[PDB]
Amino acid sequence: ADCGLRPLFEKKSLEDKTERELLESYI
Amino acid sequence: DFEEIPGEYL
Amino acid sequence: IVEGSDAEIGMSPWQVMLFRKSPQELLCGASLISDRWVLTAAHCLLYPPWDKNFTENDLLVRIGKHSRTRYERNIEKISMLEKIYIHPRYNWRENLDRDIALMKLKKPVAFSDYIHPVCLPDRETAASLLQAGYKGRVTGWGNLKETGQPSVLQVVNLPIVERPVCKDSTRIRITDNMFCAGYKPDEGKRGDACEGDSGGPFVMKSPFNNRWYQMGIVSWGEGCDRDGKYGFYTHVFRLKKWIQKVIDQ
Ligand SMILES: CO[C@H](COS(=O)(=O)O)C(=O)N[C@@H](C(=O)N1[C@H](C(=O)NCCC2=CCN(C(=N)N)C2)C[C@@H]2C[C@H](O)[C@@H](O)C[C@@H]21)[C@H](Cl)C(C)C
Ligand code: NA
Repeated sequence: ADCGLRPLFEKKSLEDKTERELLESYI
Repeated sequence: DFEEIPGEYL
Repeated sequence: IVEGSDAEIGMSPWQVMLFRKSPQELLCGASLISDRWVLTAAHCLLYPPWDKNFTENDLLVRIGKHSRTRYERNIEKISMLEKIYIHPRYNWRENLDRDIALMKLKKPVAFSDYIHPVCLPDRETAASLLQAGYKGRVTGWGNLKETGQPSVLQVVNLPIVERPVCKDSTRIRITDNMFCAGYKPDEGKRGDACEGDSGGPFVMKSPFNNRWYQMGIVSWGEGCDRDGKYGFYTHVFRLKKWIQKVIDQ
């Protein structure tokens, strides 16, 4: 589907203020 | 203190 | 949400508010998983020890929301429910095992900048992401403190906790249909879901495909944000056969 891609974020290639924290956590 | 929503939604 | 922050606009376009018609009030959170299907905790809809047993006509869903209280004209959409489905083996008697329910909407919601479904994990994404140490994100408009209402949607990122720690943190019998998340007492960082956040999504962002997956649903916990306690979540992948079953109809 088009699931899990946010119009205001992934779709525009903008990052939210804390998603990086989650990526970081994948050691 | 929720603002009233439109009546069309019941 | 306890010890979280205001969400950004559109940060969580799958966030759904279950809204009570009668005293117009927030009941729970929920998530949008297609144009016609919303996911929530069973105990939001059905809890006999307290006489709670909702019918479709009692509730509305509000999708695209940011502000808790205000009607968000031209942004949010409010839908009626066609049908409620509770997991047949939801255990309200004991420990809220399989705390999950689906709501079918009367009409497909129209997607927008503020309204968009979340992904449900496949076995592989689950196996790779659902690991102790790895962080997800929980959102809702529930309590800011255990004993206090936010003006807007709150967000917190939390690490998944090892099963032995989860089990040792609580008197409740924990099952494989649950996982817990939150910082350990000394780790220094805080945060938890709380009453009102119930039924909201615990999501993770895939490093493989950049998509957000819903892995958990806000279920229960001993208080909110206590040291050596953790929030407990319905394990969505473990219950996905049932999810798919219902959607095939
Ligand atoms: C909020 O905590 C109070 C008190 O904790 S206690 O250990 O000191 O009694 C509580 O009732 N928690 C109970 C409870 O969670 N719950 C569930 C609940 O309210 N869920 C809301 C979401 C949430 C609440 C706390 N969370 C969190 N991440 N920290 C998540 C419903 C469940 C059923 C009743 O609606 C009532 O007995 C409260 C129970 C659990 Cl099962 C406890 C008895 C083991
Ligand atoms: Na906690």
